[PDB]
Amino acid sequence: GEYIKLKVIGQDSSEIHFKVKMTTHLKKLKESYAQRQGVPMNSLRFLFEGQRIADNHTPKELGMEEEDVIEVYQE
Amino acid sequence: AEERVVVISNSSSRY
Ligand SMILES: [Zn+2]
Ligand SMILES: [Zn+2]
Ligand SMILES: [Zn+2]
Repeated sequence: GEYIKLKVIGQDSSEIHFKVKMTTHLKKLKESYAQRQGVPMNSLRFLFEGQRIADNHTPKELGMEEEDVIEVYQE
Repeated sequence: AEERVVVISNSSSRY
């Protein structure tokens, strides 16, 4: 499978793209971003189209596509 | 701000 490219947007409206494959557990994405923002992953909620992204959600389960957006808010 | 692309397993890759 190919990597798809998602855009993760933070509270400050800054921008980080992540590449994942369609069956990758998005907790790996959460961890990396939380680590890059210098905050505990559990202090954050990651939303796809307003819907909460579970640790074991995959882009396939959520119906994600290239250039889809993940929004990060405070928990 | 520069473009940032992180690969969750080279950021140009698609496989
Ligand atoms: Zn693209
Ligand atoms: Zn960009
Ligand atoms: Zn590879």
